[PDB]
Amino acid sequence: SQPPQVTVDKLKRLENDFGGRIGVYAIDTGSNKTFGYRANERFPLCSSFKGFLAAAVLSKSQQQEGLLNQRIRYDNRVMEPHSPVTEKQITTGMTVAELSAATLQYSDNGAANLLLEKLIGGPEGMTSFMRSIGDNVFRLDRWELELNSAIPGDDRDTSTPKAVAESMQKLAFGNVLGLTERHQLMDWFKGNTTGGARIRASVPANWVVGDKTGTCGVYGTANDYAVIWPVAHAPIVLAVYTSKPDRNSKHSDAVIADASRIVLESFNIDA
Ligand code: NA
Ligand code: NA
Ligand code: NA
Ligand code: NA
Ligand code: NA
Ligand code: NA
Ligand code: NA
Ligand code: NA
Ligand code: NA
Ligand code: NA
Ligand code: NA
Repeated sequence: SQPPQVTVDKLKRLENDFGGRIGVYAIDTGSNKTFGYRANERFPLCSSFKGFLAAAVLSKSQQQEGLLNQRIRYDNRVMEPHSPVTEKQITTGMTVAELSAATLQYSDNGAANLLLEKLIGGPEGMTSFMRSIGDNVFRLDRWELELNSAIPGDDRDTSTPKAVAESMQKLAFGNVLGLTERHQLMDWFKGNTTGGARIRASVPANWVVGDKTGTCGVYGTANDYAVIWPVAHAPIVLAVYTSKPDRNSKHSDAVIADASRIVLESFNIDA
């Protein structure tokens, strides 16, 4: 049993080298072993909320039959940066399921804002959904892209590593979504395209990982949260969030990967 103090000191050295703050929370879903470091401190969500937005859409669909196959047109809409899928499909519109997949797997901003506008009731509505699953920490205050400002000590558009991990655990393995909807959500996480250098980089290529990244573009602020399915072990839920004090500092994918490696080494997994 690696003493938790050992794990904490490895993370302190890592965040000192990085020049900022690293916050982590992990849960072993078989043993209920947990580990946290800065787990109750707030960090900006950046795009990480989009995974929960997809979940909010699936939840909504459980009380509105047919919702996922409905199409949303936006032919004369002003489109946001980092909207690769919705920019491409503007001539056709997209179904609610397609928007949800895009916002999670490609971090698509147009898709996020469209779903917040037309289905989820804005940042307020997103926040209310999280409250409805027992998350009293998450808060979405602003839309894309202004939510990326990541100002030191601004609690808007933040959560904590613990609350992110706990909410991921609730959605992946709990009671919020029915079986079909829960499978859909986790398949979307599994097919995420933006996380190859973050938590996925800390585990063997043959383990299965579902994740969603966040990158604010300022204040060295970036993150990842995931479910990890090791070979012959219960799944692990992990959240890793970072920040740096200078606005022009870049984040580091390597640092997120290394934080993930340190934390996972602390679970008794065959790798
Ligand atoms: Na110490
Ligand atoms: Na529901
Ligand atoms: Na459904
Ligand atoms: Na799709
Ligand atoms: Na709020
Ligand atoms: Na405001
Ligand atoms: Na849970
Ligand atoms: Na085993
Ligand atoms: Na499982
Ligand atoms: Na910080
Ligand atoms: Na400073």
